[PDB]
Amino acid sequence: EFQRKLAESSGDSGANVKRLEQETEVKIHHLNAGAEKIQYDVVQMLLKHVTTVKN
Amino acid sequence: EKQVEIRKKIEYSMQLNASRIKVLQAQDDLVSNMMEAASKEVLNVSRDHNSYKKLLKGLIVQSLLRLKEPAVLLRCRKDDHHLVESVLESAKEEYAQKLQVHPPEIIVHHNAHGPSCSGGVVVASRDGKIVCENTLDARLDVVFRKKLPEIRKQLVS
Amino acid sequence: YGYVRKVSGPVVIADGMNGAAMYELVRVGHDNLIGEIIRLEGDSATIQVYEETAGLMVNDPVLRTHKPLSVELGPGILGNIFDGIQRPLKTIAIRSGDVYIPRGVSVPALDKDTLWEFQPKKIGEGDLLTGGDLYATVFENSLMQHHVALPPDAMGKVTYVAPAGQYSLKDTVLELEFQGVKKSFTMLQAWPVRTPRPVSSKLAADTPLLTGQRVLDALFPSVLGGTCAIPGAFGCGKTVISQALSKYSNSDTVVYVGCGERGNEMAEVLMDFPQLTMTLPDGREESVMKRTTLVANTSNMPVAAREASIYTGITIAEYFRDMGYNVSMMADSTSRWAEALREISGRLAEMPADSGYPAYLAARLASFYERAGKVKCLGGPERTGSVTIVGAVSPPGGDFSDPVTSATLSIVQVFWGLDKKLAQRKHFPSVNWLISYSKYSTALESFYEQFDPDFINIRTKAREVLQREDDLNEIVQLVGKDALAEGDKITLETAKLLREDYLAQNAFTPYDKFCPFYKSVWMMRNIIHFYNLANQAVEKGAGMDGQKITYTLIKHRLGDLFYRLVSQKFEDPAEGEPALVAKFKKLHEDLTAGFRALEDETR
Amino acid sequence: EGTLEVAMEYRTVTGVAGPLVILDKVKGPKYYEIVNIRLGDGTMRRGQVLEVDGEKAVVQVFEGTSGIDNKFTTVQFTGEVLKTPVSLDMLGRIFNGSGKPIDNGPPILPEAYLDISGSSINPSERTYPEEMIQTGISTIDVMNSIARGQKIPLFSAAGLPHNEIAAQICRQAGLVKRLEKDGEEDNFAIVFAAMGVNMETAQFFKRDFEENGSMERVTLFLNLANDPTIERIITPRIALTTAEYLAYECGKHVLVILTDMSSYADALREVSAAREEVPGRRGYPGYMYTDLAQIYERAGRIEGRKGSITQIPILTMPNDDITHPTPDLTGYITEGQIYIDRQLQNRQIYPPINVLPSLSRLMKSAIGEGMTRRDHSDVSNQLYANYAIGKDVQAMKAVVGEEALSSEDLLYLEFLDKFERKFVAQGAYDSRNIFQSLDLAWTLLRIFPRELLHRIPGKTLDQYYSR
Repeated sequence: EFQRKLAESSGDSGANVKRLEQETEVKIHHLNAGAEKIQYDVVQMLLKHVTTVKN
Repeated sequence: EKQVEIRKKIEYSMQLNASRIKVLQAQDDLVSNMMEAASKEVLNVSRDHNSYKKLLKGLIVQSLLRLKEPAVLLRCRKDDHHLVESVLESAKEEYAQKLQVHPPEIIVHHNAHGPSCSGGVVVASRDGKIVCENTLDARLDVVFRKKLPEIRKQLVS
Repeated sequence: YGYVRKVSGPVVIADGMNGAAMYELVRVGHDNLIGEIIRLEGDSATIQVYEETAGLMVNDPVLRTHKPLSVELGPGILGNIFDGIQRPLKTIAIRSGDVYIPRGVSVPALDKDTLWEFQPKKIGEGDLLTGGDLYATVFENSLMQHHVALPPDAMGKVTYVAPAGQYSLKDTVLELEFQGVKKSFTMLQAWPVRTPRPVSSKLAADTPLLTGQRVLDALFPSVLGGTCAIPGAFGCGKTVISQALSKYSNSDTVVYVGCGERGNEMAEVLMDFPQLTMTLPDGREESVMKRTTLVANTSNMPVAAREASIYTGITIAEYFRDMGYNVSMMADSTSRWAEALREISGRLAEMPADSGYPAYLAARLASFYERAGKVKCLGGPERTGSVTIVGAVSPPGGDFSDPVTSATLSIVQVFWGLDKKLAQRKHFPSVNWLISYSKYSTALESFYEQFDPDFINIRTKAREVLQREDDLNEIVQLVGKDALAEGDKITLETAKLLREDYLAQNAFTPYDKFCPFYKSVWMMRNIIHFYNLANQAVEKGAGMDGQKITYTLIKHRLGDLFYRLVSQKFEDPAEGEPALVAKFKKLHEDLTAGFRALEDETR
Repeated sequence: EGTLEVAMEYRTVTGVAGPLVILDKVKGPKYYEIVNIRLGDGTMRRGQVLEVDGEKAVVQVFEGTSGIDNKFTTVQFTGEVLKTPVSLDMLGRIFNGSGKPIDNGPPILPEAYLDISGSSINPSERTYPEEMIQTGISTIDVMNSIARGQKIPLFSAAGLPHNEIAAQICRQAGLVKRLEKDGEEDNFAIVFAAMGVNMETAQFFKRDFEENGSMERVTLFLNLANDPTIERIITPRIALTTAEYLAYECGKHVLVILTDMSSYADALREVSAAREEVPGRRGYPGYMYTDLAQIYERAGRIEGRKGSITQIPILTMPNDDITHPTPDLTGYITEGQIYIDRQLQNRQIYPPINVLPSLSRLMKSAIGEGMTRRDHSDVSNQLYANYAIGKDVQAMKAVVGEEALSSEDLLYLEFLDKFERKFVAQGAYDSRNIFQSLDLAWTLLRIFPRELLHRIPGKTLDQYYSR
């Protein structure tokens, strides 16, 4: 029973590690896509704030 | 067996922490890419030669009004030094118009290298005790710091 | 007008003041923080800021106001919660959706747009009126009418009085002409927080407080308009005594000004008192929020606000006493107030005194307490009202040598000294009957005589019994009860019965939630009669033994009376006085049957 | 809002004494403006403006003052108060004293900057602590209980296992309502702030939190003893600001463990002494009460939000007393006091909690028939009375001899023995259900006859005296 339990635990740990890796890859892809989408607008806003002086 | 399963749970938690730390580090890396792109755009802004002079005049006016000192000593890059030398007394006239004060006796020499400057002026006061760093690279990283929460709010997905 | 120079903590030195008088409130900075002057050195004047000072500049403008610290009075002052500087807290929470209190909020102390009903008191045109005369009555809420009086510094002939109807504080309800010039009056009345309200003459109090708790109302009484001091204890004290004085007291209204205390406790009080359906009227269950008022200022509140809170609380007491009600103000503060004085005095670089407290602590505490006392009011009609100050002292962890404690006891007339040892033993009313005292025991002679012409003697006997027991406790701690004689044994039995029956009270049950004076005096008379009869019996010595043998005889063959005596505390007050009085008279008759039936067969 | 201004940079450091640099010839100096100091070597420290006077301004430095020179030391006025960045990612990370991450990870990406010493809560918007949290320790559960939004400081002395019991509470804290309570929002999201802690204690807490599987939940701000002293006067404020953002603006129940508040009183003493201010008791600053109120009164449930903040600031008496100014003021402000006694430790009981000095003001609210057994208050009030009277009896028997004691005296002594041994003691990893704790308490009580149980009412006696 103990050997079966440890084998099942190792399999579950491997499955959880694979799921975590897949979720991490998905998250990185989403963040990269959002950054690529919004980068130009962000830089434009930043430059607009930098390149203005009052009085 | 109990401590084996406890150690397995601890290892799973550590793996989860590692994954979330990797995600957070990638987020910070994207933020760094944003900052690099903003720096590149700021450097590109220096290519202008007509509105650039107006921006330099505005910057020097703002700095001189913030110091409100009798004798500043402005420092500008060797590149575009001609623009500062041209604007010259226009800033003094604007400052004297701002309040009923005699025109400052500005002095303009040593200049920091272009990439270090990337536009903007450093004004300071006599003996260099009080320093105002209005460089473009100095205006950035302050706008960035202030607008960072807005950046995260923009990075919904 | 003026500009800031120095900003250290809550102490701000602003130059350019010149003609800025002491305590003349000034407004600091763009955020417009309130603030009072504390010192002058020439063109500059020290200011206390009553608020967080973070973010003040140099040359940030400071505006003078020429007015000392003033609280706005009038209708609606009852049943509200005010900050130390008298800001309506609920108004701030509703008007601004933010749950926080924003820095430098400017809200009127009283709403200036609510419609109030006006009932003039038959004042005719061309009549003569004077300071404090009561020209109109306004029903702020049911079961609590609010009389409207002219300010003490006002007089003149009544050229115009507004008719009855709905009015708002922005309207002029009355006009007066005096010394060739006319003045107007609205339903508002601003008054400096110090400089107590004028009184025609003070008076010597005769009515007792008759609070709910049996120990306070019987052993160590306080008079209406009196002066008390409890050591601000928790579980007991600041909670049970506060509840008794608020919902189970004969004072016509309550003013809770406890500042410098825990926020959770303040929230609990402010959430429990809204329901608080005390039967203040004869047959009505109106909530006491139509009767009380909070001036809560938590511990995290600015240090300079403690004195302002205390003085606004006592000023509000004065407005009500002037109308005629017998207000009773309870201050959970004065333990944090001494700390506030130490903070400001040290920051102002004042030279400290004994134990580091400012030398003028006694003067401030006197100027606060001496505003108590029942007072014959100003103006017409003739009237009378009182203010009670049941303050707080350091908890029973420090001896009376504490400067705040010594200063209070040098002025306070009644000391309800709670002992921490009783709190450990879970005796919940927790008043130590050896160290407490009440200097009002002489003025209450008339009331005690008229209520029951034999209560003074039984009270003195109870005091003697308690003192004798406390005296021989040391001897028992050495030798033990082996040498105790009949008299000593019966004295200790009666003392134990008095301690556990009379001096205790649960207050969380109808048995001890509120003990009327008749029930308490009947318990005292029953216990003292039992003690006297038992002592006489053991002194008789019949049957050749008497003495402790007779004591065991009455504790065994007559112990049902003892059990009924120790259970007499459970007589439900809801049954009414004609029932409880009959029950106690029957118990007294049965007790008289004992010690005579016990003497029938000569023990 | 329209246009910005880059922060001024000065060099007029005319005075450096202890942790204070005294600038001069400055203009427009804000109060509590956070400054950035760049030394001659190029390292950057961060400081705060304690006082502004005329053109001068006195600046304390967090990272110490080991390199400032009147010539080269540049100081820059950011023109704003401290603003710790906060985000939901701040969970499950460990930080330095001033908020710099030490988990080898990236700096926090902020959702917003919230100024330290957050906005005061109008008392008309607070609510009394309603629900009770199960502390696991039986002595706390039966007497001196803890309700959500409470401020219970554990009073301890040097050497006692206050850190161990704090860790036990962190591992065991949970809801009690009808024994019913995923609960991710119900997860207490502990925020641990350590000031002036021996590195062994920090390692212990780190390992305990990692082992208990809470590493994805807890958050650690550490100010070790070797770390600069001044950061100890900012770390708890940072922790409380983070807790406020995690609870009120995010709807998570939050628990806070401030460690060694005496190590904060020491920082207050150092700062006050360095400024030549008027001292108070034992030389502590006269405004220590105000600072302690500011650091404690930032916990409690709020009506408009589903969150809550419940803090357990542990405290170390200097010479194992209470009259010392710091524990005294903490007792004045906080709504509770848990006492760990040296006598119990000398007798080798792992929880040395002396149940007699203990107190919780909000105890009467957490308990009740709606969430606890109806006899809870009676049971507690009787055990307390019997323990107190039995202690008096034991003191008397210490001089009159064991023979002079009466039958009631012997009953009280046996009650004391079984109370201090079977009841107070508990496993370092074993909890006790509140009903199980009440059952144990009833077993302890039933030693005495029904007559001696004066506090317990007969109605509760009938349902419980036999069981």
